[PDB]
Amino acid sequence: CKEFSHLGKEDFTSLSLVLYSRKFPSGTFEQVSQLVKEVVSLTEACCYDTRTSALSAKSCESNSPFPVHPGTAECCTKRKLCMAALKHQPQEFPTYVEPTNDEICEAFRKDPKEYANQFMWEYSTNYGQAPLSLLVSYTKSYLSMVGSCCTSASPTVCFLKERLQLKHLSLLTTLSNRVCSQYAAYGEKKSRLSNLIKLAQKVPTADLEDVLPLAEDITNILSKCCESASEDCMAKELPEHTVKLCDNLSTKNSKFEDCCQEKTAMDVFVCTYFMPAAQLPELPDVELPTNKDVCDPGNTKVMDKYTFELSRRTHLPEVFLSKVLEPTLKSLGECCDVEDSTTCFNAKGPLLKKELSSFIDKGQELCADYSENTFTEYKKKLAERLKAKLPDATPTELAKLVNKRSDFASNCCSINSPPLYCDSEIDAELKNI
Ligand SMILES: CCCCCCCC/C=C\CCCCCCCC(=O)O
Repeated sequence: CKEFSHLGKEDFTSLSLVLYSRKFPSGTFEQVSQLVKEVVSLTEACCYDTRTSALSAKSCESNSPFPVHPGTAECCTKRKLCMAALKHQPQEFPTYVEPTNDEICEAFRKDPKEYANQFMWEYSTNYGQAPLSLLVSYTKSYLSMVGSCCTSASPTVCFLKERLQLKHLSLLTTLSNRVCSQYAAYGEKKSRLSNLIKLAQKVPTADLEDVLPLAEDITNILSKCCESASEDCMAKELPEHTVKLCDNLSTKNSKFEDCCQEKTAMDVFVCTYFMPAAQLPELPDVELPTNKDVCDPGNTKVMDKYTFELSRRTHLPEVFLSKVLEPTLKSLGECCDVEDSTTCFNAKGPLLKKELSSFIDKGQELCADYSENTFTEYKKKLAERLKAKLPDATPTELAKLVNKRSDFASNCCSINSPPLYCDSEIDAELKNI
């Protein structure tokens, strides 16, 4: 109620559209607009579960106006406020594409309101994991640009200049959506390890000491800035993070040196982000940390050292590594709070080693040749491998397997593969062939 008054009607409604578009990434323009239509109608005539209930209720109605969370129609079976318990899944495959200047201005003069609403909805559903404060700030600035540029002396020049002034906020928002989505999908502890893994893969040359502080720092920034309703801090924190990146890795790797030479902190960050897993020196094998030092609740130095060492020695994608480390380390951890840890470790050790080895072997089998070749060249070697394992396979059957397996590998064998999507795709591929 307090916000509705201080913000007004139209503005409070704008905030809501962005707010609810983030919540229902899969929702349609119509549905989200409809839900917001009545959420305001509520606040207004209540500034009260008389309307709050009418909302949750009219939400289950088969073929309902409102957008639906996965599990809504399910747990609706009725309390009945299970809906608030349901967590929303991010959109990992953004499809937002900015129209041409003409497309923008024609749409804008014809219907200024719906053009801005369609934009706030589509931009927010696509990059809904970026901080609310940032989305609101970018979409308001963007609409202001559209507003002034389409009626300027020369829209073309206006747009060229104004988009340049907005590039920073623009890249910051999509970048923030990407890293915060990964953060929300994994949770703080796994995100931290995930980032430690990726840095290890990008610079196996470095020592644990060069990358750990960085995994720590990015993690601190995300837990602090990924969620803010009015004052964004991603812009305040990320630049100094690139300074740490360069201080520690600028001289440890040629490619990092080049990244660190770019014009802005944003460019340095993006550049390091897109950097793929480099060729690994292939050092000696590393045994699981089956020792009392992993029991330190105060530190994770041991778990971090193992994670780091495993990453710079095992040619496997981070989505795979992060996936198996969690259960593995948790299993080890079960030998901590017992009367005799040594006996527990000596028993669990041989078992975890085989399970890990099996997972790793299968994962490297699923991603074989992807990283070292161009997609096309990958597709070619992949077929040869399949041909050798399936001599009686018709060319059609081989084509289908090549298609399926190359689809999986393009989605889940890259350093920046989608966590949520791959988690389930990996489960399936593991019990394959
Ligand atoms: C989702 C990643 C799974 C990776 C498997 C590596 C081992 C993890 C350790 C313990 C969890 C158990 C899962 C394996 C099934 C066998 C059951 C058993 O532990 O006896």
